[PDB]
Order: sequence, then C-alpha cells, then structure tokens
Amino acid sequence: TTFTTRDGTQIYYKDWGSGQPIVFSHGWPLNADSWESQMIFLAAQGYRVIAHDRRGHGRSSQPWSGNDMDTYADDLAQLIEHLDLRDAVLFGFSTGGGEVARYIGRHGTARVAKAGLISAVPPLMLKTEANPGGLPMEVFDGIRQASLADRSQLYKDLASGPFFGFNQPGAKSSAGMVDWFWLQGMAAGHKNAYDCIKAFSETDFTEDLKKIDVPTLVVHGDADQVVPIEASGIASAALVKGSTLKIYSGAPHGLTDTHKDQLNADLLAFIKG
Repeated sequence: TTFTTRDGTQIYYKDWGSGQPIVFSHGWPLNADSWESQMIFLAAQGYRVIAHDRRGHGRSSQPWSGNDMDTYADDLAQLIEHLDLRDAVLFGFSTGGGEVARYIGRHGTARVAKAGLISAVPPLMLKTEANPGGLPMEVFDGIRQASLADRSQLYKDLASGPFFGFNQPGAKSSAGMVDWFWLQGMAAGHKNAYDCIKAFSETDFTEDLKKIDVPTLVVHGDADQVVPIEASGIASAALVKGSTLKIYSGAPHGLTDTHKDQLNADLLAFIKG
C-alpha cells in the first residue's frame, strides 16, 4: 500500500491482520521486508502489523533531500496519522529504533501504547566529549567511503562479516542471509542510504529518550559489532524511565534473524504486559 506525505514523498507500507496495531521501523539499508518474521508471528497471534519503507528505501520513492531523522520521524508521524492508529506499539530495529525515538521526541505518545528499541542506535553512536565510549568518526567515514566505491560489495561484506556475527570464531556465513541483506540494500536509493549513515550515527536521541513516557522494551546482543551495546542498548535502558532490557548473550546485531523465535516470544510477552 502507498501513502503520499505532505512533501510529495511516496511511502510504501504493509498492513496485515487486525487487532491492536504494531508498527515496525526497519534498519539500514534494509526495508519493511526485514521484519517479516516478527510480523507473521504477531499477526497470527491476533495483532495488526504495519511496516513502512523509510524514504529512499525499498518501494518508497527516493527523494534527493530530507534523508535525516527529523524527516524520517515526521514521515512515520504522517503514516500513523493517516491510518489513525491508536494504542500502537512501535518497534524499531537499529536505525529504525532512532526513528521511533525521534518520532516520540517530536510528536509525543498520544497514539503510542508502548515502544521497543531492538539492536537500536540511541542514544548516540558517535564518539564525542560527552559520549567517550562511542565509535570514532573514522568508522562512519569508512562506511560512506565504501558506499561510494562499491555499495553492492559493502552490503555483501557487512552481511558476511559483522552484521550476523558470521565472522566469529567457529561461525560461517549462509548465503540466504547474506543475499537477502544485499538485495534489500540495492533497492534503497544510493543518496538516501549514504545520507542515512550520518543520520543513524551522529543524531543524539538522548533528549528523545527522556521524553518516552510509555513502557519500553530494549533488546540488544552483547556481541553486537555494528551498534556496540554499552553506548546503545544499556545506555538507552538507563535513560528510558521504567524500561525493560533483555541482553542476548553472544548475540550479533541481526538478532531478528539469528535469535528469531526468542525475539518473537519477547515481543509478544512485552505487548501482553
């Protein structure tokens, strides 16, 4: 399904099932397809599952401009308002956890019953004087540089090495997970995926997280090589009042796929809470 925002951007979204709405916000450089296993599970359990493609990702249009978290957040706000959702549970994975946080910081929680930050970027990835445990800018520069040189290879390298922990001792890649990650990545616009690197790594969601006044689940692997857990999941859980954190021992960043049934069960229990 498609909806057009006030600025003319066409957002593609999926909407399956009936019951309380659960909105999923995907990671970079993926699209709504990456959430399909949590969506099929939860819709079968009696919920309505909604997942949109961020601007410039998947099937949404690919604007040259507005590839930043304020806009991501405002596009999500317009989708929620368009569907007139009430009592929604917003789940964001990685960059999409930043999207959810910024949506709440800019728009509040009148339409939100609960939120979840899964392997998510908040509060702030970048190493700064206030965030000394973050990652150095050179890391993100490296990702922009590989994006411009050969993004199709970058995606294959990310999925083959850090993203699913296939580079860990005793582990080996599997082609279905590498190529599906690559495939979604190639549907995104090059400009949109490129500009998103700064938006997921430099945006500081600290103030957004202090405005979250609804039950919040934080899920993070402690072997996440892409979004280091101390400066993300642990730090989010500390900032969000009343949040619950589940640390998956030894789990990598893409735990939606490597710890699928575990995550499915944790999301359902959280919703029923």
